[PDB]
Amino acid sequence: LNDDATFWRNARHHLVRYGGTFEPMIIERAKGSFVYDADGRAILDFTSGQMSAVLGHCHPEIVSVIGEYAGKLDHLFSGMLSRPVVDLATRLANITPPGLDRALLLSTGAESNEAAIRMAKLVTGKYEIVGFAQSWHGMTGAAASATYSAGRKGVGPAAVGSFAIPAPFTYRPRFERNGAYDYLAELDYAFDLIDRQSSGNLAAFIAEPILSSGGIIELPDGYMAALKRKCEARGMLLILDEAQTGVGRTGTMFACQRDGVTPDILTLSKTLGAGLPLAAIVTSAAIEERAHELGYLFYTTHVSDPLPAAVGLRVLDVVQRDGLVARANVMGDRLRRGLLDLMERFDCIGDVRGRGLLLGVEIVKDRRTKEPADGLGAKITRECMNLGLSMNIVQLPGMGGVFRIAPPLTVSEDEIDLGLSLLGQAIERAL
Amino acid sequence: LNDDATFWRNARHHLVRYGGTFEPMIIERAKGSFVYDADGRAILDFTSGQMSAVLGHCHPEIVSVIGEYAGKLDHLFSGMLSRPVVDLATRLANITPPGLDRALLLSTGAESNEAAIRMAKLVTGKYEIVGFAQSWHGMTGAAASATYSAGRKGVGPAAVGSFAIPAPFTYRPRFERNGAYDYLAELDYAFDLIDRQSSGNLAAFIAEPILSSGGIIELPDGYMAALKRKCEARGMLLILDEAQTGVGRTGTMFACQRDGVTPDILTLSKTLGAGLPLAAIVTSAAIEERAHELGYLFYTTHVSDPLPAAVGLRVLDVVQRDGLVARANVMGDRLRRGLLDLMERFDCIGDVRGRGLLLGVEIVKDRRTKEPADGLGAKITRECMNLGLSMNIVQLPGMGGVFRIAPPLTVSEDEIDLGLSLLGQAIERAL
Amino acid sequence: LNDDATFWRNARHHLVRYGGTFEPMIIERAKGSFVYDADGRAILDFTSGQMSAVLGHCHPEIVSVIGEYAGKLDHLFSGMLSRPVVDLATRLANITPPGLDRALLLSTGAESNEAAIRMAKLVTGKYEIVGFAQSWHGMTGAAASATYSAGRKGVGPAAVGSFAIPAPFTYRPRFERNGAYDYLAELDYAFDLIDRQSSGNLAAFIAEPILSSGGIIELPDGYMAALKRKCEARGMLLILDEAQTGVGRTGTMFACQRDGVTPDILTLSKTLGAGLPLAAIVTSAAIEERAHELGYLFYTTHVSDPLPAAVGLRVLDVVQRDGLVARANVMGDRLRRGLLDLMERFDCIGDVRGRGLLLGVEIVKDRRTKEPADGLGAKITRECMNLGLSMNIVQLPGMGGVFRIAPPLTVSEDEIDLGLSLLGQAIERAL
Amino acid sequence: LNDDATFWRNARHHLVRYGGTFEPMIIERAKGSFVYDADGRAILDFTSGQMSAVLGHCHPEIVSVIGEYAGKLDHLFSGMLSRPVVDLATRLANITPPGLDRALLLSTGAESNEAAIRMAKLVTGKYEIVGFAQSWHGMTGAAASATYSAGRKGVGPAAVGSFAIPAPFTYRPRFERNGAYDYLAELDYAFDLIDRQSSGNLAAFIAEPILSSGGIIELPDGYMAALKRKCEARGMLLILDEAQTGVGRTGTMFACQRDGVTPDILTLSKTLGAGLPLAAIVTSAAIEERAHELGYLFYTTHVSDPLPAAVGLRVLDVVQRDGLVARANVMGDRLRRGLLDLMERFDCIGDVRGRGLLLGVEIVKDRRTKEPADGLGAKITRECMNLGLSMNIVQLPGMGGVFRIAPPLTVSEDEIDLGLSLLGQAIERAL
Ligand SMILES: *Cc1c(COP(=O)(O)O)cnc(C)c1O
Ligand SMILES: *Cc1c(COP(=O)(O)O)cnc(C)c1O
Ligand SMILES: *Cc1c(COP(=O)(O)O)cnc(C)c1O
Ligand SMILES: *Cc1c(COP(=O)(O)O)cnc(C)c1O
Ligand SMILES: [Rb+]
Ligand SMILES: [Rb+]
Ligand SMILES: [Rb+]
Ligand SMILES: [Rb+]
Ligand SMILES: [Rb+]
Ligand SMILES: [Rb+]
Ligand SMILES: [Rb+]
Ligand SMILES: [Rb+]
Repeated sequence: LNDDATFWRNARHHLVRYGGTFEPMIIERAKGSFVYDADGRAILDFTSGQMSAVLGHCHPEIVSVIGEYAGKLDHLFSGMLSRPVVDLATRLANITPPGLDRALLLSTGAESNEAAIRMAKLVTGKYEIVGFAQSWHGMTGAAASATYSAGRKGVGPAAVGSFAIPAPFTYRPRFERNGAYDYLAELDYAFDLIDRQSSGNLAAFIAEPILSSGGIIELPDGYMAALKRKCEARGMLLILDEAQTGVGRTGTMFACQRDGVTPDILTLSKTLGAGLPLAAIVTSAAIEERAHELGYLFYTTHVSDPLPAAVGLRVLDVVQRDGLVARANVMGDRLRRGLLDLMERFDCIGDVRGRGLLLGVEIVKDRRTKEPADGLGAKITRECMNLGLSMNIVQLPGMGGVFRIAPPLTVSEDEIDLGLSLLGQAIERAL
Repeated sequence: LNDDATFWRNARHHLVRYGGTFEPMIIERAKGSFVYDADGRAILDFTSGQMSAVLGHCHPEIVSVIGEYAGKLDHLFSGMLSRPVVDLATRLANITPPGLDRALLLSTGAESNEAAIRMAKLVTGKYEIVGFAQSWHGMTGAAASATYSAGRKGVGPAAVGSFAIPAPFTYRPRFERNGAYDYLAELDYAFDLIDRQSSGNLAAFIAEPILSSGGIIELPDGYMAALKRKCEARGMLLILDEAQTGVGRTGTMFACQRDGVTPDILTLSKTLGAGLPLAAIVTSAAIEERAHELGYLFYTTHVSDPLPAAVGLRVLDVVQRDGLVARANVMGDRLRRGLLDLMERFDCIGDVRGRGLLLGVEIVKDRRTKEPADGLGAKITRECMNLGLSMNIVQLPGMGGVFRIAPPLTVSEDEIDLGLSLLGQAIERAL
Repeated sequence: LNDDATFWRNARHHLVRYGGTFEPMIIERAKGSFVYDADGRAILDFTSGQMSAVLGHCHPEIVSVIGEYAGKLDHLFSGMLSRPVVDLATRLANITPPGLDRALLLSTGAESNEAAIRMAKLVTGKYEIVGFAQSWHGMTGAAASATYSAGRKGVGPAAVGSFAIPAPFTYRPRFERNGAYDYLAELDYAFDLIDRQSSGNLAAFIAEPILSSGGIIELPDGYMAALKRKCEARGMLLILDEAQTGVGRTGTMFACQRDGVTPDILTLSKTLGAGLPLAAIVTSAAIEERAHELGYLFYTTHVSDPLPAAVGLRVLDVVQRDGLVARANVMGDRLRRGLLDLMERFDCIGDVRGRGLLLGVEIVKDRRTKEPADGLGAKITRECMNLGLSMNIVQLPGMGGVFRIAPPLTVSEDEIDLGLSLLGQAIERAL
Repeated sequence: LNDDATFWRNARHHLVRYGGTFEPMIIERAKGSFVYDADGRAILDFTSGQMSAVLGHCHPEIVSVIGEYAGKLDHLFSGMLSRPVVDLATRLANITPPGLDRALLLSTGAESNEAAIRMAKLVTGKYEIVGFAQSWHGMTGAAASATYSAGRKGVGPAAVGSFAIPAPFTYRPRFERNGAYDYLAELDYAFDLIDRQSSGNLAAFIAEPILSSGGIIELPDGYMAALKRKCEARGMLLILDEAQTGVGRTGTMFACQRDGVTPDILTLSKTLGAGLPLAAIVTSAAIEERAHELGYLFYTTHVSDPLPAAVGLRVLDVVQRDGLVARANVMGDRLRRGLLDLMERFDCIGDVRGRGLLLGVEIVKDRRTKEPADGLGAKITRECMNLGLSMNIVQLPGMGGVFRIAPPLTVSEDEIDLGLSLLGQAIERAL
């Protein structure tokens, strides 16, 4: 049983609580799209873990690679270069758009956003950062100052020069220009305000192409392009955080490829590592050159470490061969349609959005009012669990709870249909 | 050859420069205390990589463990608990001193210091942090605000409430109380100043037991104890950063065990992972309880991930069995004596300090004046390389260049004597 | 002549330039609504100096009072109390609304706003201040951090916790709620944003009832009342800056009396001193009590100084007897109608707003587009001068230049008609 | 009686408490070196009010001048120039040292320091300010961030970039260089620390030549000169706050004349106004030129106002003719010797320091230990009052209470001897 009293004793006495609440089970092993409890029960992993397991759990190629390297090249002194590093950096250069040339290999998502934000502050000579009011960029220092979806209170003052703008949200429009939702004019209205408060030191803007934690909020048409143009006019860099969206998850290698807007700095994470701690920043030669002349510094213990780099190369080799970026669109369409059927069935589902395998279902009390369904989401989530479907819900102010759906890129037709079922039952039994 | 033009082409075109300068070689494989270039040449790794490879490179047990886990349990959703995590947390509870009860498993050194600093700001209700003027705590946001050895200019303003005090330095004493170096009175003098600038929100103090980047600066006798008492009187927490010192490196499990002063939060990193990206924070139940009631949040992608935790448990199992903490003292004494012989031989060596396998040699122009030897250090370092000894030098203002010596805990008698030789030759041929 | 070369020599060699540009004349003497140059030429003072000379220049009663006191009671030690001080404090208590009980007598406008902002930060235990994006609160430290109409760039970072919201502007509406300008919904939209960025330390809001520097922008109907309610809900104080509006200028003793919303702290200045350096803050006993228990401190050289207090009492005695608050409405209506006639005559006049003797004329290229008239304003201002009418124009982004009209409360029917003429001629001859 | 119950009622109900405690008396009139209560009792004003009444109270020339101007030229629009202003600016240029060329006329002490600090931040392009740990520069925003003697807690965070250094204190030496108090080495030690924390944006240093609030702490020999040199090396401006020291009070026009070190910006206040609200900043043409090109702005209601300027010119004309700067040295020597006699008599007096008519007596328990006399100071102060001597005591941490003695420059031989007596009696009757 998952009930092992010694286990839970030790967990209650020696683990620090960092947010949420531990599942009441012991994960014993994982494979593909499933995780197994102590009882042998398979739970269908519909969130790719913490939105990272792009190739699923324990993908045979990742196992080989970790193998070949653990006993060959593990960790090196920060100044020593090695093959996996140079190959990964190069590979990233070729698959990202033209304009993205040099990478820096690191460990976490927030570490990558910090490195990005520090290079832009160096390069520009300024320090003000702007982000969306429902963003998620990390727990560490600067990543946490541009984060607005959560953890903003009780921990002291934020970094100086921190500003936020509202994210364009179609589901629940708020800004209106002559009859309809004018997200571009909201953008201009927002920027006018920033401009009025800036002390003259705008340095960059970080943006998620799709706000994950913020409730799977997809940036509307023509938005990025217009955002990039606001940055251009002020001398600001545009950092795109593709931590949940890069590596095929939305039907393109990088979400920035859809819109056709290449950022100044692109940050990768979750999906790059496929479950491991790997991360990177990709930038243009021009910026890198400039950062180098001014003395840019981002030295860590794990920057350029063989193992991880080696893993990341494989992730990309697999994605490439197996053409998982296309699977993402196909499977992605399969999951979406089903979701919409569910919607036909139940009034609680108020919206289904996202792209490829990065979908979002917004639970609501009633479509007309579009009133948030208080605790119905927790029910659904509890029910899912009992049936063996691991989901995740995010809940923000003025919104209904949103389920984040992000199955592996390697999900099967069956697994998809399965989850779609469990989801149905859980919802049925929850009202 | 290490000369492979395609390699270097790609490295020159696609890598971001983050500090220092890449070695002009290609590391092909690593094992034990050596790294091998493209030519098959073995370079004796006298810095344990980036001061992490406590068990050396590719330690057979670490290879097994990475193996058993890559294909079993890799990465899980942040709320799911698993065995390696609970066992590691528990193990840490038992080996750290009484008073340290609950841990939080993470990925990097700076991530761990951030989590520590955020919990202290939560717990206390304040935000001012004090650190040494020659500290190294990380590149990320808050870790970078308490860092003073480097990267402090050109990247904007630091976090609000940042203060520093001078570290006690015996080698080059500066504060004098009636005839001699009064480090305790320096401490009091320093704290009076802080107290005069504080806005009334002192929350914590981060301190390295031995300042690594700051030139292997060991905190003198009775210092910690007195520091802890300054914190106690003001309501401040004491966070000890044992990133380079924990896990036996100085002859004790944790350096804090020597002085007999248990901190409020203890942070681990480099040596915990033994080369991998693992890190943690260890705290008292009382603080954890309190942080939990106030809503403490430190959610990342890799917090509580099977693989890494699993690795870390092994590191500690090995250390424990092979009694590497004692080897550290024995080998540690062997290296030290030799270093002192060198000192007899050459006038440039102005000081040899540190503890166990975490030694420091301070190059100087002449013992009397104790004048820093300008670029002689670079010579020595260049010469070492040619002979196959990988060393590392740090150079700060008002100091001579300091070689950081930190061979693996598994170093042999031979390897030690060998390095000691190469070191001699390199120094001989450099003047 | 005003041309005196020795004069201008000395002025060019020894005066620091602080903004704008010195008039090319020497004011030799002043009386009533006029100032006289070196040539004896009378210039009709249509701005009451720097919007302060509520009783005009050299009002016989102010001359007596300054007389009786200069040789009797001048300046005292900050702890010594005297009659003029206690009487002024009391008088202010009786004429301000119920709820405003205790005053603090000071010297300048920005000094008063600082004292207000520091008491609110003390009282609340927080530090975030919110103000309008086109506000003017002063040059000193905190007053300057809540100022947004100007001087915001090139002088370093602003105080931490500084935020701004757009002021409701009817002339050039920007926020739209279903067909029309919804200033209340703009308010809510604005506050949602603040709420999203706050670190949980909102302490107060400073607001001008009518934004003077911001282009005579009158806060629309039901606005204050709704603003006060936003503050109430968050635990924030409301500080009203009646520096240009208090003391009858808008047809009420205090502008806050119109709306019927009493602030938490009310700040007075310009009009209180009638040209001298006097200022004050008026607060509720409850807040004062509380500030006192927590150790509130605002000690200056001139706090509670006989002379000034004495002057201020007279200003108020005169206003009261001569019923200048009513004259303000009557004369105020006379000036307004004329202004509107002008408007009929010339297309450049795009709007005439304000209240009582605190009017604003917005120069524009053409009513339809409502395009700002580039430099036509400077013409008009130059022409006025030549004809002997002293005016003042403010020009902000996205607006046309606005003439601030604020003649003394003692202005005559004739003087008004006169100015109205000169104004006509100047405008006629300027296009 | 001073007891008038209506008075005290009104004072208890309508005055805001700003620090200290009101004297329990009603000052009815003042003249020369005395203030008179309601009972007609003359109290000898030994603090020149709030250290401002350099010519005493109600000096016949100041009365004429206030007279000639109140009914002639009072307050003008900020862009209009007038004679008293240009003459005052010029006069200041001629009497200050070579190198100080252009002035800006304002109202208060803290307003002047703000204007100074904002010009240095503009001119340099940086924002860090350094001051002494026992300084007093004002209550307003930036003046308050460089103030360290008091009001530093409970009102939120200070301005970013605020640092302090210890003031050189001979009475209670703390830094020691080989046997003795090495204030210059303290200076260097201090600056090394600043340098280690600076983010690379040091802009200026504000310093009082003699720390008044800090306990009449005179900057030791060769100090200023060395301070100025520390600023020179870093690109920092030196602002001297001569608010209590300028205008002859220490035996020179300006204290900076003693040391022979001309500052970059000199700030005047208290003594310039002689009791009124006048203040100014004096700077070099080079800085002014530069500030002007970059858009320097310091526009207030009272900048360049006839009345005050007019007063200030007279203050200086009187000082000049009556040769009060010399009287200051003569009377100054008379008061000092007497003080020292007192010292012979009573063991409580532990030190008598200062210069000219700006003296300080440090009450202590016993000369050997130099232990601060707890509440003996309050006794002495209470006793003085009863005898009719108005004194003032400041009390800081680690110090004994210090009496600030600063009689008018016009004090008579008799008045001096008188005070010296009362002082004796008060001290006698207090132990
Ligand atoms: C997960 C995530 C991060 C941070 O990654 P970590 O590994 O947790 O530091 C940053 N940004 C976004 C948008 C993320 O989704
Ligand atoms: C290496 C180090 C760190 C940071 O570890 P990273 O993995 O680089 O983030 C922090 N503190 C000390 C004292 C270190 O030596
Ligand atoms: C003029 C003014 C002030 C400042 O008064 P000063 O005497 O210049 O410091 C502050 N607020 C408003 C709204 C003003 O119009
Ligand atoms: C009194 C004083 C001030 C401030 O003058 P205020 O008129 O109170 O603003 C500033 N600095 C020093 C050194 C002072 O003594
Ligand atoms: Rb590395
Ligand atoms: Rb590219
Ligand atoms: Rb995890
Ligand atoms: Rb323990
Ligand atoms: Rb006073
Ligand atoms: Rb009232
Ligand atoms: Rb003026
Ligand atoms: Rb001069």
